[PDB]
Amino acid sequence: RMKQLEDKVEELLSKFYHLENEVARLKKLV
Amino acid sequence: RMKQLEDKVEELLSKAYHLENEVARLKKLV
Amino acid sequence: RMKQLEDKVEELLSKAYHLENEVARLKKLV
Ligand code: NA
Ligand code: NA
Ligand code: NA
Ligand code: NA
Repeated sequence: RMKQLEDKVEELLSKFYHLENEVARLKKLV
Repeated sequence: RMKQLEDKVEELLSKAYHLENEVARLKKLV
Repeated sequence: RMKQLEDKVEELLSKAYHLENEVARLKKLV
């Protein structure tokens, strides 16, 4: 259970880093 | 405690997809 | 361990809410 949850958390941290970058790009352009 | 963490991770992941789509929709309007 | 996972989930929840705010704002500016 623990290793699967951690791999999911890592996946979340990645998706959120990338979303933050997209948003920061949008904020510059909008 | 453990159950609840796995459920929050599940609802987080089932939210990053909506946010991803919302951001992709915004990328087209700027 | 569960402690670290809870700490990361609280960080991910905060970033989620912040990105949701960022997206609401961007929607008003396009
Ligand atoms: Na991305
Ligand atoms: Na859910
Ligand atoms: Na995008
Ligand atoms: Na802002």
